[PDB]
Amino acid sequence: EVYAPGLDIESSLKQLAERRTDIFGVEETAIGKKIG
Amino acid sequence: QKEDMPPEHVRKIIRDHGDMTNRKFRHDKRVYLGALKYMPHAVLKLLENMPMPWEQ
Amino acid sequence: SYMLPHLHNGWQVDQAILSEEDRVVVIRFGHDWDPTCMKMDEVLYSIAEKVKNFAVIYLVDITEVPDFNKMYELYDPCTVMFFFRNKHIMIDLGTGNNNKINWAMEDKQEMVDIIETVYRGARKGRGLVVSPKDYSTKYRY
Amino acid sequence: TAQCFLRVDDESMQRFHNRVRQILMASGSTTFTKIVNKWNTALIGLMTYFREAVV
Amino acid sequence: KPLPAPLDGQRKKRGGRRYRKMKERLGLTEIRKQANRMSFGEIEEDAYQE
Amino acid sequence: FLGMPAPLGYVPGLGRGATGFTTRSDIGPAKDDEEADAIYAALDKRMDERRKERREQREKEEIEKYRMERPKIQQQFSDLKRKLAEVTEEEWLSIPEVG
RNA sequence: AAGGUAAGUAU
Repeated sequence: EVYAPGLDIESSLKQLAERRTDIFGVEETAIGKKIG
Repeated sequence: QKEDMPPEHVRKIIRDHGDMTNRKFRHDKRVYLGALKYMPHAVLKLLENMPMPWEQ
Repeated sequence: SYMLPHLHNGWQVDQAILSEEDRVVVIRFGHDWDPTCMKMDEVLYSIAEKVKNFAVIYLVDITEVPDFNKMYELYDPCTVMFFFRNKHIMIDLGTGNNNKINWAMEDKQEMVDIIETVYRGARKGRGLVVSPKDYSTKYRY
Repeated sequence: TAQCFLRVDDESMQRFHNRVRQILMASGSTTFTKIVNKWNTALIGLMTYFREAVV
Repeated sequence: KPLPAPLDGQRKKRGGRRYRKMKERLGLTEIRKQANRMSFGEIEEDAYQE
Repeated sequence: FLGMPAPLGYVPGLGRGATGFTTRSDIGPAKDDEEADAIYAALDKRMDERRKERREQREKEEIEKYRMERPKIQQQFSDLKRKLAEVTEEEWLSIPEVG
């Protein structure tokens, strides 16, 4: 299929959550904050 | 503590680094560039310290 | 939700673009966490199902692959480079930089028309091609 | 015995301006002749409706 | 249902009578009768007759 | 070719054979140097530290005030994701793939 | 400031 497998989707979502801390992580530090 | 220095060595330095188009002051690299970040600030001083008419 | 394939390594994107045949490789540079880039990724996902026959979308992260940031001057969000047929195409749409689309398309149909025009131009062999819709104005009024 | 001073209604003027906005909106790929003819029709309609109020 | 790939148009290899029959059945014969030519001089209709 | 390792020892920019897209000058960048960069960064940090504390405190207070009015997206269903794991393994296993 | 690089072809 065109879309990536489930593992790749999970990794991408985890990376997005780790980077964008506005709606993920313990605290909302910044949009591009490495650590929330 | 640090003190002042005679203007002769400053004149020697500026004469040596008169133009950067040659291979003279090319080694400066980042060190040279660093100062450039604060180039406009000095201009402010040169527009604030400029002499009044009485200041010959 | 950004489920399109993404280049984990920079060299992987290079060989992925190289491994193309009669298809257009839309490499979308940027970051998924950006909101405008998120909108662009959503638009690309919407397009992907309809034009998967000849248009393949393959995202990449600037932080993950910074070696290509200076290659094509990647210093804006939402940038898109239609690197097709191993040749960086010249897509002109009434903009100063006629080789980079660095903002999310307002409508999906416009992007589909653009990508099919790019495919036609690439197949014809020309390295440059114009857009039916000029983007010099945003039609704000 | 009495004089009637008349003017285009605010609702009518707003509707005409919205029509002009709609005409200018569908200008992404429409022909120039189509756009100018739409303007001609709109202006002619407004004038033929209330020339006195337009003046 | 992916959209078809817009391949470059290929003309008919050999124009056949059956192909001509389809051309006779479907085509722009009636449209060609209506001439779109416009005289350089002004027409009797108004500016926005439409 | 997603999921493949990148063979090292080759420059991706040069191996692909690309041309420098010089869009416009002064738009791209185009040890003693390291020590100078560190010194200049330290000077910049010293200059910036004149107002850092009060600005950070005010920003934190404003963010805390904003959170009360509207929290993060995952906050509106924190209870749901807490109770999400209560579903049996065989439940999501037989999820209808059809739509 | 700009919104004004034709592409192609081997050197």
